[PDB]
Amino acid sequence: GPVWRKHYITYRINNYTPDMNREDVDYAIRKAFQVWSNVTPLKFSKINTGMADILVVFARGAHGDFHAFDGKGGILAHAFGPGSGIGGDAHFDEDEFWTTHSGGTNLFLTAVHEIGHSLGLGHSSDPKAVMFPTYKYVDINTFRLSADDIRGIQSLYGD
Amino acid sequence: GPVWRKHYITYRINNYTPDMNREDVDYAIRKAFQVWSNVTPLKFSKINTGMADILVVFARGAHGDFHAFDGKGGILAHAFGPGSGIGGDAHFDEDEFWTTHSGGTNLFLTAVHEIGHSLGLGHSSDPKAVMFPTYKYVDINTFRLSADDIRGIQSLYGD
Amino acid sequence: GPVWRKHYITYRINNYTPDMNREDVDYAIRKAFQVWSNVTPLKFSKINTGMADILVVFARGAHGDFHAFDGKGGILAHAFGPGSGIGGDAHFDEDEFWTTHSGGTNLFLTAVHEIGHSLGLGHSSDPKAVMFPTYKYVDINTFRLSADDIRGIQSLYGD
Amino acid sequence: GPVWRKHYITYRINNYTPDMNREDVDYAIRKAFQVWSNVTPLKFSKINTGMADILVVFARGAHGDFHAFDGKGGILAHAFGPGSGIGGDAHFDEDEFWTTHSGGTNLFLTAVHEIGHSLGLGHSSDPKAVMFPTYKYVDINTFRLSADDIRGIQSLYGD
Amino acid sequence: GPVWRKHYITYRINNYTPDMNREDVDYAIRKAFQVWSNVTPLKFSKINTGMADILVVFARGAHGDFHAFDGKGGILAHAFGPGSGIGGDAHFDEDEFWTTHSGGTNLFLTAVHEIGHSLGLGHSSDPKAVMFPTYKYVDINTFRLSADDIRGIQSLYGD
Amino acid sequence: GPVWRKHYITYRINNYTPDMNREDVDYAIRKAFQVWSNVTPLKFSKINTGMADILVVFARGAHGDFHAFDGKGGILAHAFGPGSGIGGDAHFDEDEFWTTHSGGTNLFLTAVHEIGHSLGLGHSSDPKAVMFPTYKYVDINTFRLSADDIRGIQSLYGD
Ligand SMILES: CN1c2ccc([C@H]3CN(Cc4ccccc4)C(=O)CO3)cc2CS1(=O)=O
Ligand SMILES: CN1c2ccc([C@H]3CN(Cc4ccccc4)C(=O)CO3)cc2CS1(=O)=O
Ligand SMILES: CN1c2ccc([C@H]3CN(Cc4ccccc4)C(=O)CO3)cc2CS1(=O)=O
Ligand SMILES: CN1c2ccc([C@H]3CN(Cc4ccccc4)C(=O)CO3)cc2CS1(=O)=O
Ligand SMILES: CN1c2ccc([C@H]3CN(Cc4ccccc4)C(=O)CO3)cc2CS1(=O)=O
Ligand SMILES: CN1c2ccc([C@H]3CN(Cc4ccccc4)C(=O)CO3)cc2CS1(=O)=O
Ligand SMILES: [Ca+2]
Ligand SMILES: [Ca+2]
Ligand SMILES: [Ca+2]
Ligand SMILES: [Ca+2]
Ligand SMILES: [Ca+2]
Ligand SMILES: [Ca+2]
Ligand SMILES: [Ca+2]
Ligand SMILES: [Ca+2]
Ligand SMILES: [Ca+2]
Ligand SMILES: [Ca+2]
Ligand SMILES: [Ca+2]
Ligand SMILES: [Ca+2]
Ligand SMILES: [Ca+2]
Ligand SMILES: [Ca+2]
Ligand SMILES: [Ca+2]
Ligand SMILES: [Ca+2]
Ligand SMILES: [Ca+2]
Ligand SMILES: [Ca+2]
Ligand SMILES: [Ca+2]
Ligand SMILES: [Ca+2]
Ligand SMILES: [Zn+2]
Ligand SMILES: [Zn+2]
Ligand SMILES: [Zn+2]
Ligand SMILES: [Zn+2]
Ligand SMILES: [Zn+2]
Ligand SMILES: [Zn+2]
Ligand SMILES: [Zn+2]
Ligand SMILES: [Zn+2]
Ligand SMILES: [Zn+2]
Ligand SMILES: [Zn+2]
Ligand SMILES: [Zn+2]
Ligand SMILES: [Zn+2]
Repeated sequence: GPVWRKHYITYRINNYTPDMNREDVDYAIRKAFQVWSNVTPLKFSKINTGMADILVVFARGAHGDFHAFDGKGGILAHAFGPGSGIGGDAHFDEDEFWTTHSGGTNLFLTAVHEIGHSLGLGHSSDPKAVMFPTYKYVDINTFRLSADDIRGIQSLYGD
Repeated sequence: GPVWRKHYITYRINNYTPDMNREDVDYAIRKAFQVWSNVTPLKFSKINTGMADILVVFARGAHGDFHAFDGKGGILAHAFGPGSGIGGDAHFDEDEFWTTHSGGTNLFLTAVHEIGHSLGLGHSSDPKAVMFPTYKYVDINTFRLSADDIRGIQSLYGD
Repeated sequence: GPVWRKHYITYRINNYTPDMNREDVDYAIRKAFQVWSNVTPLKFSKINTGMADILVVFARGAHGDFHAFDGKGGILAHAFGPGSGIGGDAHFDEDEFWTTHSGGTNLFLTAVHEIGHSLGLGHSSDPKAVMFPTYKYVDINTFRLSADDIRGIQSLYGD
Repeated sequence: GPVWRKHYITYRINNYTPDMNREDVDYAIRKAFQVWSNVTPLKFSKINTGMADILVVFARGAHGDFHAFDGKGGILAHAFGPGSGIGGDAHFDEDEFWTTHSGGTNLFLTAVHEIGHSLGLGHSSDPKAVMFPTYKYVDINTFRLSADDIRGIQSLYGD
Repeated sequence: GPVWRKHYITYRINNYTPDMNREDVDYAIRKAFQVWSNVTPLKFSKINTGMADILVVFARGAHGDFHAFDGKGGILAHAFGPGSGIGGDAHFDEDEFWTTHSGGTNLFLTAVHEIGHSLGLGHSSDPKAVMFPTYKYVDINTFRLSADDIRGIQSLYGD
Repeated sequence: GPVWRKHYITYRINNYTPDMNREDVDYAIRKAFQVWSNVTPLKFSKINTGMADILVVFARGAHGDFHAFDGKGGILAHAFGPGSGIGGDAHFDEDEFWTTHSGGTNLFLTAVHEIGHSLGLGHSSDPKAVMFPTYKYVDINTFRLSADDIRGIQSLYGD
């Protein structure tokens, strides 16, 4: 339902998980956004000062929004739909072991799903959709949005 | 507790339910606001561009705020008390069948209740209050706030 | 899913609401069960000693099962599906004002819905079904299960 | 609402917290039950084989009933009201540091409160009641039920 | 914490998912139990009449225990720890597409995890444990409990 | 995780509890903030007009954010971590009896804990920490942050 009313959207990485190197996090997040900007007129920019539209946060258990994570495994992250303040923010469960590979939980893949929410997409019932609520590792090189993801995101922002 | 610190309050209809015609939704919502402005110094205006104080959204199940609706029937909608960002926003469960009549769930009647929350009112224990938590259809022509609703809303904004 | 594996089912009224006379409660509950036994091979009997299959309880707020009621209005009651121990038990929110008429919340009508759950039925999306999650008063003399209710209950116990 | 329909009630200690010696746990629990049997016709017996009415369990986080504890501090324990199966069972959050003294969280004091629930008592609004929802250490030698606790428990079992 | 006090444990399949053939369900469930009996003195038997210790149920959304499933994906099932009545029961989200292969959600693999709970095991933080809260398909022929699973289950029942 | 990106932070008292005199509330809150500014470079100012970073609200039960309080005792208050809109806001359960002394629930002590959250601190497992989730009255004259509180708050804002 909720949707951003602009094409230029900014994000800021609030804090970094110690599981990966800082540049690994920056890259994974940037690639995740690119997946969506590739099929829409949306443009994403990372900022280090000022208020960003989408704040990326790594935290475990109770972290300030009354929706605590559950420890290692299970729920991997969550994000608010489009909006001011908390809207669009993406939170990643620090109790997970984030990685750039097939071990632990892949940050890039999870970020794609979460940003889908940040942009206004809900869960899909299509097994192939990145918005399907069940995580399944796939190499980044072969990862691709499903037609369902494309349709949904374009129904909101076009292109 | 929370209360708006101004008399001019704006609202924007984020998206429309397919259950009714667009103008039916605009009218029902406008009439709902008028019910409250009629007994206070508050003034409501609908805007189509810019940030509105109260955003009206139609959505089903999980819709971005971590408080998912429950399908047809039961919870019909929910709204945040006065505040910035999400504050004041009213969400209507799309799984309900919204109408301008006695069938399905009447949008106008439900909107009056929700806006009551948007303005800072909680649930009432008075069976006659629009803020009573149990829905009961009443023709719009004979609908009226109860003394309890009036007292509560005026204790906040006067007039 | 859950279903009783017998036709003779007993119920016991744990405690009585002070809103009505004891015999009014006994009658309303008995009539509610009869609505279901009328369209199935099920037989219900009220017992005053021993362990009943379905325990009827009146309570407010937190009452021992970790699913507290919400005060006057809103959720009126809840019940567990078929099973031993807590299974089948029906709890009625004492914060409601129970009646034998159109005022407050009608016990008989609510009990029919709850017993539907006690017998293994979930919510229906049919507006006419007693299992539809939205309460609407109807005189007992004209009340009747919808075809959807009948089909569902008979798919479980036949007749 | 729920209430036991007998005077002879048995309890069994499912497992022991490593925080205290086994006999310290047995004693604290026995003293907690005695607090209630002292003002009612109820009689409690500890059994080591067979099905007990009240099962005492020490566990952390998610422990099998879908109502997970919250780690050290905060919620200290919880218990189901009178009934078969899970009814009456008392669960103590293992993440707390249980003791026989003023340090950590006193098992005896907490057990008195929990057993109050096991017997059918809800929370009290009386600051002096053991059933008041806020924990406050008091030496066992000077601990005593409040008039509110007495009235409530006797309204259920007399004496 | 909770644990069964016997070696002979029975289970009964309450209802069957239409996703698979009846015999496919019976087999998958039987194999899941065998995984646990292989490393303990426990013995499992399927019964078709009478009260089973562990009831297997397939259901979607709200199904009678006040802990509704969430639709396709996400939470796949849940189960109560050892105990009478509801204790030990395993519920499988019918909104998932259950299979005997790598498509949809594998019943056998999920059942192994759930039965782990039914037997008294909680979630593990070991990525290799079947009790780790994140689902990952693995061919049944190569599936195996992790040392962590073995230790945990044997700490409860030995062998 | 979330953290304020400035040293000058403002707060505004939305409404006052009738339990204490207005000046008692202002003082208790001011002292609570001072506890934190004493060990960091942070500076807090109370404003009466305009948008404050941290809004202090007194409310009971359901109060507009979908996380209702629980009546007298138990949960005493809650607050959102650093952020715009609702971020940082502190809500105090009006069902508690707030005081400047050892009776009821001490506002100052509770406010120190809540502001800890407002500033970005989560719960501590150190029994001596003000951020430990279990309330324990201590005279204001002898109250002091624990080393754990200091370390945590300084890891975020330094000094
Ligand atoms: C790359 N893809 C991802 C990545 C992440 C997620 C979700 C999974 N998840 C688990 C979950 C979701 C919903 C309910 C319970 C558990 C998360 O928390 C957040 O990320 C789902 C999917 C589908 S996929 O195409 O395989
Ligand atoms: C016109 N009036 C309305 C309209 C809407 C509502 C509420 C009912 N509701 C159901 C509910 C509320 C609380 C808890 C459970 C279910 C909603 O969700 C939102 O609207 C209540 C009432 C009382 S009334 O005077 O008859
Ligand atoms: C006679 N009929 C009843 C009686 C009772 C109920 C439900 C309503 N309800 C409110 C509710 C349900 C679900 C979610 C929020 C609120 C209850 O709690 C229990 O009873 C629903 C219906 C449909 S009806 O044909 O009009
Ligand atoms: C000896 N007494 C106890 C012991 C235990 C408890 C409760 C407190 N508690 C915290 C709680 C309760 C409710 C909500 C949040 C937190 C528990 O979990 C279980 O025990 C309350 C009280 C009141 S007292 O007279 O001081
Ligand atoms: C074969 N294995 C299974 C099978 C099932 C499950 C869980 C997963 N799950 C998702 C979940 C769990 C907890 C929280 C959110 C989502 C379930 O619901 C039930 O089954 C976990 C695991 C770990 S594994 O070794 O790969
Ligand atoms: C002065 N100190 C306070 C003040 C307030 C609080 C918390 C307690 N609490 C109860 C609670 C917390 C978490 C879960 C259940 C119950 C609150 O709600 C808010 O304030 C904790 C503590 C630890 S202390 O050093 O003794
Ligand atoms: Ca997790
Ligand atoms: Ca944002
Ligand atoms: Ca981590
Ligand atoms: Ca929330
Ligand atoms: Ca609904
Ligand atoms: Ca708003
Ligand atoms: Ca609709
Ligand atoms: Ca529950
Ligand atoms: Ca109610
Ligand atoms: Ca029962
Ligand atoms: Ca009543
Ligand atoms: Ca705890
Ligand atoms: Ca029991
Ligand atoms: Ca412990
Ligand atoms: Ca699911
Ligand atoms: Ca069972
Ligand atoms: Ca299915
Ligand atoms: Ca409280
Ligand atoms: Ca704020
Ligand atoms: Ca008060
Ligand atoms: Zn979060
Ligand atoms: Zn998601
Ligand atoms: Zn919403
Ligand atoms: Zn409402
Ligand atoms: Zn109940
Ligand atoms: Zn229902
Ligand atoms: Zn428990
Ligand atoms: Zn309690
Ligand atoms: Zn279930
Ligand atoms: Zn699990
Ligand atoms: Zn709040
Ligand atoms: Zn806290």
